[PDB]
Amino acid sequence: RMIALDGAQGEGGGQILRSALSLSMITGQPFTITSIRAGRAKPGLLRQHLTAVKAATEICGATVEGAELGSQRLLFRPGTVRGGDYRFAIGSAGSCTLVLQTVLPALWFADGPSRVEVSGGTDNPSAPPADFIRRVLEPLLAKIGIHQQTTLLRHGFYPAGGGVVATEVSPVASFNTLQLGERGNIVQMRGEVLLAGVPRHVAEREIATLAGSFSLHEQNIHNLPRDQGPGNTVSLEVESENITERFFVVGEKRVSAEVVAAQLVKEVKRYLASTAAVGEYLADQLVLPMALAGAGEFTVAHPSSNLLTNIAVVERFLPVRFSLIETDGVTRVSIE
Ligand SMILES: Nc1ncnc2c1ncn2[C@@H]1O[C@H](COP(=O)(O)OP(=O)(O)OP(=O)(O)O)[C@@H](O)[C@H]1O
Ligand SMILES: [Mn+2]
Repeated sequence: RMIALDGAQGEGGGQILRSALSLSMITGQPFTITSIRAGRAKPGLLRQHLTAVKAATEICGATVEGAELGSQRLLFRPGTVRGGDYRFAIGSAGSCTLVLQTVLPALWFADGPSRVEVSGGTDNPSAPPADFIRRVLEPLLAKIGIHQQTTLLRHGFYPAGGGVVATEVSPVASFNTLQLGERGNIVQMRGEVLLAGVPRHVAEREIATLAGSFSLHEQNIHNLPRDQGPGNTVSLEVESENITERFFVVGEKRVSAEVVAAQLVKEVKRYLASTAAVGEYLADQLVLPMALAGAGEFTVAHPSSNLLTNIAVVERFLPVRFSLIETDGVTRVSIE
């Protein structure tokens, strides 16, 4: 028919559009969306979102109205999804991985394998880093029966970009059921700093803060050429018995090293203070995979707007339904 979506849903960001594109491509169901990111400083499609739309259009031969920078309304009628070897350029420090997030789910259903390469930003503070996709999400996707492998080829920091991320994907042969309960005991914590055009002592100070609070099985410092930067990220990977999670912060010019690491330690203790298996962000990224699988569940401490938006969009496009039940400060998200 036609699914009409309100871009103001939830936190009114690009997530509704990315999820709609994936599900539209997969199901063949057309959608219209209005008020796209209408309440933002730079409203409508930014280069990240336009590149997502262009990639979706190209992969499935879509009929489209409104794909242009700044547009707040899109109409998208998908055609047949084709596997293949694709390359896209954002042309800004917009998130490579969010473009990949948009089109990879459609490729889980093509006849043969695909590869998608996107150039743009790689360490955006409000997007999943390539290492998160590779080390946290993808191992879970594998348990669901979805096989994709993401590799960061080059870093590209804000505002220059020029980073490159690629993902190899194979069509799903069979889906499996993944049920995540409590997080389980800690097995290993691993701290990591990335540096580009930033003095090496910044990294040591950042790690020292992390180690003061946590027993670290690893302390890693990665130095890159100065053209990939100026950039700085601090990450903590938490391996528990039942799951691995990963949290990260991005240093800024007028914020110091010791406090950059401090807000990471804060975010991480927030995760550990709950028994929830999955963190805030991973939760919204498991909704579509489990929905397409027809089964699955996980626990999360505080269901976010993006999580709830993703569930709502899924339910408009697919016959699946989600249950959300809270037990003692932890919400179990499950397919009915
Ligand atoms: N620190 C993080 N680690 C892993 N994934 C993240 C992290 N931060 C955000 N994400 C993921 O990136 C996506 C964010 O989409 P969202 O709509 O929030 O875009 P945004 O970058 O905040 O900009 P806008 O909301 O203005 O479009 C969600 O899937 C979210 O889970
Ligand atoms: Mn957002």
